[PDB]
Amino acid sequence: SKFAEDFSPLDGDLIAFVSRGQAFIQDVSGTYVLKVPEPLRIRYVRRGGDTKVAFIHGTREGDFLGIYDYRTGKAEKFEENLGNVFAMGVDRNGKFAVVANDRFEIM
Amino acid sequence: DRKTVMVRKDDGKIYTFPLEKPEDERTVETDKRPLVSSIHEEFLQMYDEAWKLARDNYWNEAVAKEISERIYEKYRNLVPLCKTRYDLSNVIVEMQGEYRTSHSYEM
Amino acid sequence: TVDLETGKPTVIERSREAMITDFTISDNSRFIAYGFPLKHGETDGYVMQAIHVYDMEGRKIFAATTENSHDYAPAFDADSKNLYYLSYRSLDPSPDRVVLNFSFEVVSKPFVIPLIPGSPNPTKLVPRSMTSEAGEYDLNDMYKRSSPINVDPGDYRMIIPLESSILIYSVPVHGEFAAYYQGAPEKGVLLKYDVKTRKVTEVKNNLTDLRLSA
Amino acid sequence: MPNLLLNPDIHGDRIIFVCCDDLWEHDLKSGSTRKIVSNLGVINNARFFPDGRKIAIRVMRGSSLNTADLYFYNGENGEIKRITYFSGKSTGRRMFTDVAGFDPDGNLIISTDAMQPFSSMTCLYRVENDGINFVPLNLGPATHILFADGRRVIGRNTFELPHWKGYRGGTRGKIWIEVNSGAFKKIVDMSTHVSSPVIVGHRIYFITDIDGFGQIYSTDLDGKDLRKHTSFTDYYPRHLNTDGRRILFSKGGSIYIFNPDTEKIEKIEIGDLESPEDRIISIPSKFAEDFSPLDGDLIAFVSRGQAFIQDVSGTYVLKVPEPLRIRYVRRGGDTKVAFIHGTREGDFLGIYDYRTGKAEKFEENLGNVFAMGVDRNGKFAVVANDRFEIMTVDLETGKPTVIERSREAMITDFTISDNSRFIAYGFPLKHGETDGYVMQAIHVYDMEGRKIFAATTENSHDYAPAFDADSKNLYYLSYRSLDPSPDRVVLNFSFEVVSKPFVIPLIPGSPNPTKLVPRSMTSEAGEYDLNDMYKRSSPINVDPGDYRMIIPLESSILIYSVPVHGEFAAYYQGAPEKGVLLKYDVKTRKVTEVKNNLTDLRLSADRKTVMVRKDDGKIYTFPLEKPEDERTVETDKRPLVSSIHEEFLQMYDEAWKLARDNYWNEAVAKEISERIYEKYRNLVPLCKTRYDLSNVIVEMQGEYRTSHSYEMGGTFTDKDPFRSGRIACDFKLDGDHYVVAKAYAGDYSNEGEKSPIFEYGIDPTGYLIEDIDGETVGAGSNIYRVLSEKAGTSARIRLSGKGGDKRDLMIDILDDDRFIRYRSWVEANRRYVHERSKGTIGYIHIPDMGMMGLNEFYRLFINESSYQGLIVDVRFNGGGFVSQLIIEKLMNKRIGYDNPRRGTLSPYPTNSVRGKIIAITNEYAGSDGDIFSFSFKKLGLGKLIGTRTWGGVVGITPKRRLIDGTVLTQPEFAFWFRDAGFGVENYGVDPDVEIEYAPHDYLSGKDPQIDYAIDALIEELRN
Amino acid sequence: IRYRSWVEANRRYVHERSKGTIGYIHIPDMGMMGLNEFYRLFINESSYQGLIVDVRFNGGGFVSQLIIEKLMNKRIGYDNPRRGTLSPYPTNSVRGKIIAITNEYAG
Amino acid sequence: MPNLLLNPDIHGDRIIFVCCDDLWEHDLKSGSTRKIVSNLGVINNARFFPDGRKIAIRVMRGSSLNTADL
Amino acid sequence: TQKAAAELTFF
Amino acid sequence: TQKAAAELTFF
Repeated sequence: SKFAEDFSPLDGDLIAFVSRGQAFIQDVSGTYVLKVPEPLRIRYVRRGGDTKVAFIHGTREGDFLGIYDYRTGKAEKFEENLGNVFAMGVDRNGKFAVVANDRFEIM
Repeated sequence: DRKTVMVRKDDGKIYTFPLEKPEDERTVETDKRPLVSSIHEEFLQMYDEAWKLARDNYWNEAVAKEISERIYEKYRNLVPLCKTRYDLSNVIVEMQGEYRTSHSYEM
Repeated sequence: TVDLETGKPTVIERSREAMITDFTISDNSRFIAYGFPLKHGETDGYVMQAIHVYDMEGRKIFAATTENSHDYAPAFDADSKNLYYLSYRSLDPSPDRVVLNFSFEVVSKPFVIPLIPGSPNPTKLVPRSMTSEAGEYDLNDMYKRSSPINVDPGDYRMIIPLESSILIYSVPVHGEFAAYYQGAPEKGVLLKYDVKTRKVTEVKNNLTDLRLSA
Repeated sequence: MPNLLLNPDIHGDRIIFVCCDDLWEHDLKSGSTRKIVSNLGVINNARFFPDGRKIAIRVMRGSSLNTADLYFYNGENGEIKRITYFSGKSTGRRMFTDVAGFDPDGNLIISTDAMQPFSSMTCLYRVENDGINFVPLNLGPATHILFADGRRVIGRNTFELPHWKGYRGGTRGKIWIEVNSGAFKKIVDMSTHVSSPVIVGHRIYFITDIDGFGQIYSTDLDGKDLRKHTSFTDYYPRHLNTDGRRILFSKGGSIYIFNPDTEKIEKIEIGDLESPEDRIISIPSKFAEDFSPLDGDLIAFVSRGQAFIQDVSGTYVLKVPEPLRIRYVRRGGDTKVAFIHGTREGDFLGIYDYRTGKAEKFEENLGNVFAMGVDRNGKFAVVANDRFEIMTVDLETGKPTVIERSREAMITDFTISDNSRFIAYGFPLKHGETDGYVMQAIHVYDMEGRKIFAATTENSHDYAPAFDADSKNLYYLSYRSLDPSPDRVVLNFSFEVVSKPFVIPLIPGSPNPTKLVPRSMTSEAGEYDLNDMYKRSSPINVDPGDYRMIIPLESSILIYSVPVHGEFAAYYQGAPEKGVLLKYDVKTRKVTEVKNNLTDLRLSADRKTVMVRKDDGKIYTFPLEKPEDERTVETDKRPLVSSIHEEFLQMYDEAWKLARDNYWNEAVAKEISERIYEKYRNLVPLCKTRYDLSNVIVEMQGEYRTSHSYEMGGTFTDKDPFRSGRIACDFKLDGDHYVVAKAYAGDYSNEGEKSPIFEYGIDPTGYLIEDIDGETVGAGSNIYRVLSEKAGTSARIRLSGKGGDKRDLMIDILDDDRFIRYRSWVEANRRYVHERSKGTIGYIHIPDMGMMGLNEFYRLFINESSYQGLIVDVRFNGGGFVSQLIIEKLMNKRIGYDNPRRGTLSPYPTNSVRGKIIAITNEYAGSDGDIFSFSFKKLGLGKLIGTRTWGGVVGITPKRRLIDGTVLTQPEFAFWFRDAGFGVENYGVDPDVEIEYAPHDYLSGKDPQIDYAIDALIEELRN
Repeated sequence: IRYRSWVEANRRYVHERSKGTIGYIHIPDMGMMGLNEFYRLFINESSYQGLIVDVRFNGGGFVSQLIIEKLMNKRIGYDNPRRGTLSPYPTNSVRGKIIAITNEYAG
Repeated sequence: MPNLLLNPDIHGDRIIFVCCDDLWEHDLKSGSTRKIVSNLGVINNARFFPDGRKIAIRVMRGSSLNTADL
Repeated sequence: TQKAAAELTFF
Repeated sequence: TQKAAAELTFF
């Protein structure tokens, strides 16, 4: 909680939140917790589907879009650099995401 | 699905309630499990981010190109000697001084 | 079981200690769960009771629970996926206020058993995305999968599993004098256990008996 | 200002020792001293590795040092690192989970009960990959392990015992030595306790007080050729350690060196090392005690020996201007408060006016006060002490005046009428001197006429007296409403709800007010007459329950009620008793709940304000008129301010005073106390930490050379306790993966008796743990640590079994799993006995003589009592007090049967054993465990098998805590056996047949005690 | 009321005739009432030199075994306190000799 | 794994400096180094008194070192 | 009626 | 604290 940032509600009454560069999928009580399997600097996490979540992973080179399925455990991570991301959203149908960066672009 | 509402109140705590019965809100507990990390992995990550921000946001892009590349390694070599946050501070601020400009703070 | 069509009775099992009057039938008519009185030794001073389950298909009897204490009041959930029941296994003593003594007054607790291995205790609220169920019926070693439900120990006489809640009949600790010399009935109360909030509430008091619709 | 130095170790010219809970190293060559490791928590032991580079360290955490784990220190780079995540349970007397020694190859070997069902089962483990893997040595329980000429030397229970000097009980330290690469032989087993063993050359040096005082001795590797090397007389020596050439040890707070080749001993010079800030800040709520409501909505409360008058918000606070040790504070008037001030000489009554600031303090000693009250008119106070006296103290002068004295117990339950004329109180009494029950009758004292009247008869327990505001009727409670409640498991009955309120009109001819007798039909208007008032007593029509207080109001009566509940949580977890405040309407006779989750309640002088404490530990306040408008009493807005040294002196003196006042033998207490005071007081000024004071206080407690002298609770650190992640499984590092070596389970159907993995329908045994919560565990990842960080939650565990058998489950990660291991053990022994006796013998284990013992005994008793034979294993029995209740069951002789038309025979009595009984006990069974043991033989219930028991049979009943929460115990009740006197104390109970459980027995995986038990009964069962 | 009066009368009588050296307990039946009465007096009459257990008119029931168990307790120890009086071990044991009284109305 | 050393002061052959927010003293003569004060919070400055016996220390507290005292 | 209505043998 | 907080001797 001391370093918590970004708190988002998922399907099935689950919660996602970022803290100290890490991300977690949990029940409201915080009894059942899953850490997203991705190295340091997750900036954002967002509902991507029934049991999927898209996230933004930041490195020295920049920000990248990633996806994680907490049911199966799989977690691919695109390599296309999005620049410095400051906002992110996914469509209700899990087809695409929308991203804003410091280049003043929406995509 | 517009059915669940998640909020944060002035007490800093996070809550969740059904849009149908806002009287039935629950407190999102996140501190049941400890957050686990590596001092040196974070220190490297933080230094790089600080260094990247200093470069990406400096008012003068040309200047930022030379200053940044010319001070990266120099100050990075001290990061592994840091064992406390105050240690990292000494390193990060000194690299911030390299811009010889005002308003380079660490709060 | 007595075939209501013909009348032919068919013995499932016979206890050699006491009557098998505590039983229930699942909604799909496939299984029959009942308390089976037993003793470890012939001259044993205590009669134990384990819950048994009879599968009409395969016509085999399985052990829902171990035979070390008193298990009773079996009840299936409407979906016929979990077997709920009660036990006096939660040993914890209560002090006597007059004599140096202790007895087991509030040691009754409910338990559940999922009929499909790999399926968790429904009242534990384990996120569905995190559980890989979708199995099939397997009553083997089902007593190993047994799990309790997070309800304060008391003196329960019945458990009724419902959709998002569970009804429980509770009997407050009381003296036996009136019942022993004046036929005074035992007073119970009907409790409701919300599976989601895990909060208990009183639904009806001054009860002495309860029956439930089909 | 020198420091207290202790628990040293040596290697060459370097010597490490403990000072202010931190680790220090001292160089004999240069005389330099430095702190090499700190801020880890309280360190009580440090051990040099062979090379003298790394250092194994045992550190404790949790405000009361309730938890512990081991760390490594690499003096080369100064690296620190936690090695064990067992979070071992520890206590002052039993500081388990430590360094046991080092093997020839230089590997660390630890002693820990962390994976055992019993705390005394501190088994030996070889540490690997720095905690990644642990290899059991299978040599049974052991405190120290040494190596001489490829021969393993085992030290059992060889830790120090400063709290019990001259101990000669069955658990006394003993030494064993290997004689044939597996064969072991006991070589040092003296009359007294042997501790801190070490080997220099071909001799074992240890400590013992066989001669009356601690001295160093030694013998060859055969236990022969005993020799005394020291002649100390000031302070016992402790903690022997060596490097192979010289021996190091501490004494009276200093470090000494003993050269075996010279027999020369010298004190190492260290001098001042660290003197921290004397003035400390504390959270008042953490040590809060006694909370009372005053006029003007003010609150008074005691904390850490200090007192304060404040508003509920805690914004306006006044400290009472009185030196340390205020025990109680009580409303004495508009702006006045009476208090009890405690000193070394005793307790005294004091008064303080918070408006004017004045604060006189009487000099009349009241003894040890345990209760205090002031009359509504601020004229006098009422006080109870440990002399069993009840008295009034003139608040004007200070002259105490004894009203009455009981000869059984303290008179702490009393009340004063509003007109200050009468005093009603419970008076404990017995019909006979050796009566097993103490009765209690209410007495009333009339200030006019100064005579005592009997409010009630003396046949039961009457309490909680309370006058109505008009002072016309006396209300009180009683356990006289006998009605039995049935036991749900065992054929038994007890009195659970037999409490009922009663009243007594002070004016004869006047009726019970709650009876609502029409006034026109009653001819009252009489005068006070307390004669034969117990004959006019009358009950109030309220259902029987368990009531703790009755408060008569105008048209209603408040009653505090406690629902029937188990005692396990309160017995082993300090769980408070939950009550509820009820309201009885006199007119409608209807009862209702006014407030629940209460744990304590106090009422204002004008009966208008209610102050309570709830199960959350917080204090609240509400008007009796609108209980819905309660406020939380805030006390932590202001820091508590004190002086370490002033408190340390105060605490030491109190500890010393209690030890003297409560020792069972007064004569002995007189000599022992006076002879040890100054000696241990001189070390107090060297103490800078709580743990320092502990070392001093326990040592002075040992001076009584009696059992049950403990030190519990207290605040030693502000470090969070160590956590441990458990799933009731044993992991084995095979290759680069962890494999579940064992999956523990007791009764699959009970609650909390198996690994949480079983709920998913699979036995984890043999599976490989791929990872936990996405993190790979194995060769390069300490599974103990990963689990440590998930304790208390569910984590996704990936498992792999036979073939492509892969599972992905959310597993509950327990904070502890001792009970699961325990029940697993019991069911294993139970299965074993049934198989070896071919189904002819039962088995029952009793872990302690407390609530847990009562649970386990019946848990199996109801199914194992009807075999031809029965084994009652009481090994490791922690004691308590229910041994008599169990012995009673075992004593039942079966003399009849019941023949039914259908069914089987019913034995009579129902709770009788069918055949031969055999008891098993060991040196880890003690106290009530000693009593049960002695009893079994004395009543001839059967043969007793095993090894002599602990030997501590002088019981305790603490009734005071130090200003810091610490609870000290004093052996106050000496058990006397007919035809043995007090003999069992400091000796124990010898078994009929002695059956040692040697180290080679453990190596062969065989339980000789249980085998003999079985074989023996089998032989007895041939008739 | 008549019953308890009778019991207290016999109890006073026994104390006076034995000069305070003998206790008295009556058991009306072996049901709940019997358990009440037995303990009601047992807790105060068990520590005399002798004890009379009057079971005349005892209406039967089933708790005879639970009572016999109490009377079977043999006192083999004592507890010595710093202050107060001795405590017998077992607590529920009779101190001295026991004598039972029965008639044709006990069944 | 060397440490970051900073904010030093000297007096004769003894030299005090900061390492890991804690105060250390180093003796040029023997080459020995030891921690002489710790667990006070973050120390950023230490100054020897004239006599070289007492030492004035500035230490910071508050998660963000927002406060300080001597 | 209930699941704890004890039925022991009376004498 | 309460009027039934039993205080027996522990061994």
